[PDB]
Amino acid sequence: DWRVLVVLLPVLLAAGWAVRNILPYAVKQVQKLL
Amino acid sequence: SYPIFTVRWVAVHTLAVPTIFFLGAIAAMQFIQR
Amino acid sequence: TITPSLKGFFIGLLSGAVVLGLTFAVLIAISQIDKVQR
Amino acid sequence: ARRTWLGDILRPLNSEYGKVAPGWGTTPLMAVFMGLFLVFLLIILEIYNSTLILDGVNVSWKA
Amino acid sequence: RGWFDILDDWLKRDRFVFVGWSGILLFPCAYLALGGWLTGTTFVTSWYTHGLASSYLEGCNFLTVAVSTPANSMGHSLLLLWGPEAQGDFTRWCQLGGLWTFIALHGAFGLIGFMLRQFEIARLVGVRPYNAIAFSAPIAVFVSVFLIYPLGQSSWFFAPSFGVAAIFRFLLFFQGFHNWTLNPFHMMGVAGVLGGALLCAIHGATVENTLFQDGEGASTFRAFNPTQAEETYSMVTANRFWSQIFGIAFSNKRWLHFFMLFVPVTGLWMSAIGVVGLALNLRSYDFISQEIRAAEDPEFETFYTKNLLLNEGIRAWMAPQDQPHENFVFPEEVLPRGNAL
Amino acid sequence: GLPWYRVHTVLINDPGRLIAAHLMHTALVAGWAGSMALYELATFDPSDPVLNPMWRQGMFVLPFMARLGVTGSWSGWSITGETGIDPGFWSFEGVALAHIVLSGLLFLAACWHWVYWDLELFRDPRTGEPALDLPKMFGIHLFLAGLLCFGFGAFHLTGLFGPGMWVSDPYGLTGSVQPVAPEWGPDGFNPYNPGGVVAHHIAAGIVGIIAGLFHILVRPPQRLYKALRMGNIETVLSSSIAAVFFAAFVVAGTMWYGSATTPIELFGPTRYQWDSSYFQQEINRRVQASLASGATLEEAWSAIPEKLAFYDYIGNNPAKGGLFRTGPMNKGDGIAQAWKGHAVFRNKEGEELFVRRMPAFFESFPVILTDKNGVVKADIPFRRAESKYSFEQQGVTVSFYGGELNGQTFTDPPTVKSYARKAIFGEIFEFDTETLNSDGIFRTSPRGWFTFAHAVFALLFFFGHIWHGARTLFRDVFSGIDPELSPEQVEWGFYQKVGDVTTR
Amino acid sequence: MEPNPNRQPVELNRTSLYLGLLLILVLALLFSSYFFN
Amino acid sequence: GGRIPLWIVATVAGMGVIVIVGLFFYGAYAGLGSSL
Amino acid sequence: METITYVFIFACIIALFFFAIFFREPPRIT
Amino acid sequence: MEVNQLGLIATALFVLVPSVFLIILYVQTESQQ
Amino acid sequence: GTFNFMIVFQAEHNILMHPFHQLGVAGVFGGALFCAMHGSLVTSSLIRETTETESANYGYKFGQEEETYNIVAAHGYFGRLIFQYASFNNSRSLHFFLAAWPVVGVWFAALGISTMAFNLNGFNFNHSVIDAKGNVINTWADIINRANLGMEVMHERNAHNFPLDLA
Amino acid sequence: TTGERPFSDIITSVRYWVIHSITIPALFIAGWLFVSTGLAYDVFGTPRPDSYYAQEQRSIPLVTDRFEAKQQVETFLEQLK
Ligand code: CLA
Ligand code: CLA
Ligand code: CLA
Ligand code: CLA
Ligand code: CLA
Ligand SMILES: CCCCCCCCCCCCCCCC(=O)OC[C@H](COP(=O)(O)OC[C@@H](O)CO)OC(=O)CCCCCCCCCCCCCCC
Ligand SMILES: CC1=C(/C=C/C(C)=C/C=C/C(C)=C/C=C/C=C(C)/C=C/C=C(C)/C=C/C2=C(C)CCCC2(C)C)C(C)(C)CCC1
Ligand SMILES: CC1=C(/C=C/C(C)=C/C=C/C(C)=C/C=C/C=C(C)/C=C/C=C(C)/C=C/C2=C(C)CCCC2(C)C)C(C)(C)CCC1
Ligand code: OEX
Ligand SMILES: [Cl-]
Ligand SMILES: [Cl-]
Ligand SMILES: [Fe+2]
Ligand SMILES: [Mg+2]
Repeated sequence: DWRVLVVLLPVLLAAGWAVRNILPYAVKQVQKLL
Repeated sequence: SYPIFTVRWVAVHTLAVPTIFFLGAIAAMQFIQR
Repeated sequence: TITPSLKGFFIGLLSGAVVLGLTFAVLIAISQIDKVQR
Repeated sequence: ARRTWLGDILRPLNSEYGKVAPGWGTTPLMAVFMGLFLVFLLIILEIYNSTLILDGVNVSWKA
Repeated sequence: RGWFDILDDWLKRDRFVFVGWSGILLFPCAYLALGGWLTGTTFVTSWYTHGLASSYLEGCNFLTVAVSTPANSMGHSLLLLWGPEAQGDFTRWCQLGGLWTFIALHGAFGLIGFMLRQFEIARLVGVRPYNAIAFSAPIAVFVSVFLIYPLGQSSWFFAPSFGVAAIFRFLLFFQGFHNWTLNPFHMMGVAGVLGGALLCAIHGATVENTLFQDGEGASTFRAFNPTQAEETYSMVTANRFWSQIFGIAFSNKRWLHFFMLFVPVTGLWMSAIGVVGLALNLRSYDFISQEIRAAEDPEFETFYTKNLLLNEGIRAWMAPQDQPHENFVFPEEVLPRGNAL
Repeated sequence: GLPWYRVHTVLINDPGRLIAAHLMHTALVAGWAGSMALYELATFDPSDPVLNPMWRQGMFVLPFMARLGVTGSWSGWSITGETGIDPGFWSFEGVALAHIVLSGLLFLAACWHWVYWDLELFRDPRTGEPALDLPKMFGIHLFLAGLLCFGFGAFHLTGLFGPGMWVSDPYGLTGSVQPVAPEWGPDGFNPYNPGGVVAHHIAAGIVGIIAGLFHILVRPPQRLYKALRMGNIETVLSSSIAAVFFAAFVVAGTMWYGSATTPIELFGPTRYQWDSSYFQQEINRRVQASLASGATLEEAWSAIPEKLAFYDYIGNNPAKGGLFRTGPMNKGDGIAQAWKGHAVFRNKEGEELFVRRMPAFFESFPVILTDKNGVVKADIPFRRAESKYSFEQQGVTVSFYGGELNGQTFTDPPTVKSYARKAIFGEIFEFDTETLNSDGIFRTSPRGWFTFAHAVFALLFFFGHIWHGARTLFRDVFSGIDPELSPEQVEWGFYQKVGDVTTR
Repeated sequence: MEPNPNRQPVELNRTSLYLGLLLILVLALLFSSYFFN
Repeated sequence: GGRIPLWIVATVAGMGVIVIVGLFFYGAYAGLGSSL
Repeated sequence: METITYVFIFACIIALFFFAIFFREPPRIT
Repeated sequence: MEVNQLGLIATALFVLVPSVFLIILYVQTESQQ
Repeated sequence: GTFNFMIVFQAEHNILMHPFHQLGVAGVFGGALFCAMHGSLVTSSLIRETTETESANYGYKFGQEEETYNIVAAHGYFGRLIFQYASFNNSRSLHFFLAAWPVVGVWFAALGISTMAFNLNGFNFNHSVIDAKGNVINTWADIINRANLGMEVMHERNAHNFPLDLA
Repeated sequence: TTGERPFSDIITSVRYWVIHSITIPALFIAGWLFVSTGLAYDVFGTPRPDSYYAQEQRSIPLVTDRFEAKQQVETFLEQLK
């Protein structure tokens, strides 16, 4: 079923893009909590 | 100075992520013909 | 014997225990990492 | 208060008010039995419900 | 301060959405009930259980979508995904109405989680738990209507389907089959709901129209401060107004606010009891003395005998499609009709 | 003073008068049971267990006596209708007399405990305050409950010392009180298996003995003592009410669905036996077994027992009644006198038709006759002008086999239509409507009335649980909140943990 | 025998009398039709 | 922090809500569910 | 008897209205 | 009308029994000091 | 006769499918909810002025100047039951909302009846869902219609001589 | 006041909208494709507009047996080809 890739393709490319912009600030939140 | 991922962040995204997915699905449904 | 619904029972029991066990392990782990300041 | 013959016999059975066991006590044992009881109730629920079907267990007036 | 107390610390942190111990039950059960309803009404059919379209994907709108009840041949089956009907097939489970029992059971345990949350927060903030007690009325209604009612009937099929028009059908079914308007427990529920709405309107208007001038603005909301010790409105003036308009008036603010709890809560509890009777078909359907008189006197007519003719119309016209497991073929000549129509 | 709804709160710290009030309640319940049994005995007609059993006569406590072994009367009859047996003391009258005497003795003990409230046993020996050791009291009472539960299962239900219990065949034809052996397999959890009831009381009673011993010997954890407020008797009331609504929901379900403890000869059939055509199928099975063996149609249907045909009639369905349609089922359709026999409907072409039965939902139902493949062949039309399937048009006749009208055939269309209107109810019976001034309107059975009361009571008891549980856990704020409530506790962002002053 | 100290006086004010009599009479007005049937 | 003014955000979000609901009412007259 | 009953209860309600309005416990400012 | 023969006493006791219960409690309240 | 008015009105106007009656239902259900909510929240936050052996209502004296409950505690509860900004901390805003919700809804219910008086009826989705061939696929709205037809054909069963019930 | 960042501060910041002008249209387009590819019919078993009935079928495929219900639906679906 090729369609499960197609439906998840924008969900994947959004999360990896959102976590690209937030990784310098998601690490700093993890650091002061650790 | 504020954190980014809280319980509130999870509570927001458990609603908002499927909502935007469903609204895209329901928008596509307006173009189906019998 | 083990009828198919008895196997379905054991699957429903295990799936519930996994959902309960993973949730309580996550809630305990977050509780130990982000404690209160007293 | 009125002492009676039967009251003095029953006296030890009403003498340990407020007596507790320290801390959590037998709570983990109690939770195990509650878990087994919950599973037991689910078994008898699903037998009556026809969700759990066992060999030799025909849940009907025919028996 | 073991692991339990550390876990109890985190669950009761002052955060944006309070969690608590009750949140372990409330949050997943409520989200699956809500998410199950939104999933079914967007994508899931009722074609195999009812012969109805019921999702947006099929063409229905918000008023006509529903998560419909299972087929009547399911009985009171729990319809677990791993149960012997679906056997693990999610697609078949959706087609068998497994989402209905999913929503009803997660909704039930979610409501239990909500009242526990009311109790937990009230205990932590130090207030009395009357909000949890008032919530027993919506719990009694959900339990009687969605659980006790179909459990007394043949199957889950006759419970309400989770949907707007589906709920309207349920209202019309209870009229035509149970004569539910004639039931004194429903009438007590109507008085509780309409009385509570009266009390909501009358108390809010009275406060807002007996306010003390506590500021210079013509928009008077700013003249309340949340930390003031003083009453923001005149109980004495409110009492004199209603004593002269209506004859009686509240003079005790505590009794007034208790009565606002009591009225709709008692009304909903009363309606729950009547539905418990309708689970067994123990209806207030007829008045026997009127039926004896009407059967022997064909000039005797009341609004009550008129309503039963409407009930007979509802049953014969709706039953073949509303109950498609019965395989009702009512030929057109058997159908009760008036003249012309 | 006290408001009217709080008058009984004077008993909260008075164990002697709590006991007295409980004794008086126990005297009232035992006195009800005796007086109910005497009322039922004064009105029960024992002469026909086939067509006038107890469940047609509005009998409520009589089946509860019969379920556990009490079947005879001092006046000489039994509920199975047999002649000339002797019940000993424990007849229906002897049960009723025992409950009345017990009611009076409990009344006297209530008076004594009310007067002699100030016993030293109720005092804490270290303070002299009223004090009940509720955790130890639970273990004693649980031990006693388990002893009685075990004894009821091991001795009474097994017949080892006792009568046994009511058991029957799947069709409620041949039921009687019999000793029952315990079923220790997984079929002991079949609710229709009586052997599972015996094994329950043996196993659960042993567990009650062991747990009662534990609760006698082991003190509560202080975590559980403080959290459940184990020094406050209202905590017991809250959880007892919770256990009591659970058990009432259970007894309502097993009454409604049927079990080994809810026999159809005692309580009437269920609604589900009409829904599934449970009796009609067994009737048709026996008819085809006779017809396969060379019996004629008269002979095959005359062999069906009247008691079996009576269960296949919707006026015995517990879901046809009304909330204010009061009294016995005999007040409705009448006292059943005789089976008319099975109606066979045929058109003028000789093909057998079949009247569509009324489902339990319908107060009224049209008369529609189909062939064996479900195609409509005849009906009683509402509008007549374009009617094509009238009994006159299709030449519909009715013949009766077995029962009173056996061998008789009817062809005049009013007479044929009238039996067709009766055939929507299932098997057709002759009723005596005159003795009771029967109004002709269906009433529910004791199975229906029991289920309604116990489901309503269980639902109301859920409120009592919530109320008394709230009263227990919020006892400190019952008269109101602390007038020096810190706003910091209820404002956001002061305490890290909600309601914890140490987290500021 | 000394008096029981757990005893308390009972009250029902006039407004509670009026409220209760309203409740009883309206419940009777409602249910009487069903009691007569 | 505060780079896009909140009235601009509310207006664009409020207009997209109108557009999407407006499409839903359009779909009531076309395709499935339109009775044609 | 039915009609008498219904009118009786109605008349008692109307009497109760009279006492509840004109013979109420007077609200007292204190 | 052919009404329930017990309906009159059922109604009369439904009124009178809790009504007199409230009357008892009210009057003994007024006679208190 | 009230119930007769309701059933006939549904038969002829499909009032359940009219949004003004639905707004009316949200008014009275909401009004009853908010009545119970406001009643419970105020009762939950009553300041302790009485002992256990007395009614709490005696803690309030008619015409006293202090408020009889703690609105900050009630807001602290209800703002944690949902979330903080879903809860009123202004009693004037609260009581205006208690007035406004049932009144506007019942206003809409009145305009429901008053505009169905001129036969602008509730939503009709009878035979709205059609398959690829043209088969009517029933919805719950078609089931409502079957009930409405039974009420329609039976009401005033001797009064109609012609095939449309036009008023 | 419970420590998290205010919603007015978040939705007005540029970094929120850099993230969300991708994530919000991506989730919308993923939902669109779930319908437009037809996957929603296959996941949920909902009939397409040509698969409610066989070509001369007027009867609804109602499930009539509790324990063979999964097999009845499958049989009803094989009746459509
Ligand atoms: C608090 C959270 C919560 C609660 C109360 C429920 C409750 C329920 N769920 Mg839901 N569910 C949840 C969260 C929850 N769920 C989450 C987070 C998901 C997503 C994963 C789901 C997804 C889901 C699906 C798909 C379904 C349910 C279903 C159900 C119902 C039946 C469950 C069952 O019988 O398992 C029984 C399991 C237990 C009771 C656990 C027992 C724990 C004991 C005490 C310990 C012993 C376990 C033992 C060691 C296991 C050993 C196995 C071995 C013997 C073989 C029940 C109402 C079913 C339903 O809705 O029916 C229509 C169903 O189909 N749930
Ligand atoms: C002294 C002994 C005694 C005996 C032998 C009887 C015998 C009888 N009673 Mg009587 N009764 C008694 C005392 C007794 N009664 C007292 C003191 C009262 C006042 C409370 C009554 C009030 C009474 C009423 C109102 C009725 C009877 C009825 C009957 C008859 C049927 C019994 C039945 O169905 O119960 C069924 C009993 C149960 C189902 C017991 C349930 C036990 C629950 C489930 C225990 C739950 C909590 C437990 C502690 C949990 C832990 C257990 C542990 C083992 C693990 C039977 C002839 C019936 C009758 O026919 O009257 C004429 C009837 O209606 N009795
Ligand atoms: C081998 C030994 C053995 C055997 C053969 C039995 C046999 C039985 N037990 Mg027993 N039992 C035993 C040992 C045994 N037991 C032991 C050692 C204990 C521990 C002390 C128990 C404790 C126990 C309990 C608590 C119950 C039984 C019950 C039963 C009966 C089950 C069938 C039935 O009718 O369930 C019908 C009952 C259920 C299916 C339980 C339903 C659970 C509900 C659904 C939970 C939800 C409650 C909630 C309030 C619902 C609200 C929502 C609602 C309004 C919709 C059967 C006679 C049940 C019974 O008495 O039935 C008459 C029962 O409730 N047993
Ligand atoms: C568990 C309870 C219970 C059940 C299920 C039964 C069942 C039965 N009884 Mg028995 N009975 C009982 C207890 C019970 N009884 C008690 C406690 C008494 C003493 C009063 C009797 C005295 C009795 C007599 C004298 C007779 C029966 C008869 C019967 C049979 C017919 C029932 C009937 O017509 O009721 C009809 C039920 C109703 C009309 C429902 C009542 C609804 C009330 C009035 C509504 C209350 C509303 C409330 C006030 C509103 C509150 C609002 C507020 C909270 C704001 C049936 C088998 C009859 C029989 O045939 O025996 C041979 C018969 O003659 N019973
Ligand atoms: C085992 C069951 C049980 C017991 C022992 C109690 C005991 C108590 N309750 Mg609780 N309660 C229960 C179940 C129980 N309740 C249930 C099932 C509900 C829901 C209906 C409640 C709801 C409740 C509330 C709302 C309140 C109490 C209060 C109390 C206390 C004072 C009672 C009083 O003075 O009333 C006196 C009663 C009267 C003067 C007349 C009552 C007449 C009723 C309304 C109708 C007639 C009843 C009828 C004669 C009996 C039928 C019995 C039935 C089971 C068949 C007392 C500790 C009060 C309290 O906590 O005070 C601090 C209180 O405010 N209860
Ligand atoms: C402000 C007082 C007005 C009176 C309020 C009473 C009527 C309120 C109407 C209803 C709420 C309307 C929206 C408020 C409008 C408003 O006043 O906004 C103000 C409020 C907070 O704004 P900011 O976050 O900018 O402000 C935070 C402050 O600290 C300012 O520094 O916004 C929200 O709360 C956003 C809501 C998103 C909701 C996220 C929810 C996540 C899921 C949570 C669900 C779980 C809880 C369920 C428990 C079972
Ligand atoms: C069931 C199930 C599940 C779950 C799932 C879920 C949880 C889901 C979710 C989902 C969701 C969560 C969804 C959502 C949706 C949404 C939507 C669909 C929305 C819509 C909206 C709109 C349309 C709006 C409108 C409006 C309103 C409402 C008001 C105001 C105005 C307006 C117009 C804006 C699981 C897998 C676990 C398992 C199996 C089964
Ligand atoms: C002293 C004495 C004696 C005597 C005793 C007696 C004789 C008793 C009796 C008793 C009795 C005789 C009792 C009874 C009781 C009853 C009751 C307790 C009842 C109750 C009722 C009720 C509770 C009901 C209610 C209701 C109604 C009314 C209506 C419907 C609903 C209902 C059901 C709820 C002797 C010599 C032996 C011994 C010595 C001493
Ligand atoms: O009047 Mn009284 O309801 Ca108004 O539609 Mn036309 O007309 Mn008669 O019909 Mn339908
Ligand atoms: Cl009419
Ligand atoms: Cl005309
Ligand atoms: Fe207020
Ligand atoms: Mg469309």
